[PDB]
Amino acid sequence: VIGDFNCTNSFINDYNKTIPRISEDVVDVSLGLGTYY
Amino acid sequence: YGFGSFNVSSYDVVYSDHCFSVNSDFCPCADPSVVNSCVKSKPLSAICPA
Ligand SMILES: *[C@@H]1O[C@H](CO)[C@@H](O)[C@H](O)[C@H]1NC(C)=O
Ligand SMILES: *[C@@H]1O[C@H](CO)[C@@H](O)[C@H](O)[C@H]1NC(C)=O
Ligand SMILES: *[C@@H]1O[C@H](CO)[C@@H](O)[C@H](O)[C@H]1NC(C)=O
Repeated sequence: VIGDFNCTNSFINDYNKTIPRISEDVVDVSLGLGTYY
Repeated sequence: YGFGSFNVSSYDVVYSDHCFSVNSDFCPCADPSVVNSCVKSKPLSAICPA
């Protein structure tokens, strides 16, 4: 998946379909967010 | 995917002529379980990484 080295297999719930809601927000740069020196 | 070495004389340098970039999910082998009904153009196959 991420890599291709099978590290472990304990407690792998591979029976589901629900990609969950993540979150959303709005980036507001009015005070200095997202800038650098 | 299996690059061993350059087996040439040790005073000659190597240079390419074409760069082919691929995506992060590449494998040059076909699926062997979906070839059992074909007669013509049967390719060599293996088990690709996850
Ligand atoms: C991954 O490794 C564990 C322990 O080494 C093993 O029990 C499991 O079967 C492996 N998974 C696969 C798909 O080979
Ligand atoms: C999907 O996950 C939820 C919990 O996150 C579980 O209740 C549900 O049974 C899972 N669906 C399936 C088909 O197993
Ligand atoms: C390197 O090895 C390959 C296969 O063993 C052979 O085809 C090739 O001619 C070799 N190169 C030299 C310079 O011996």
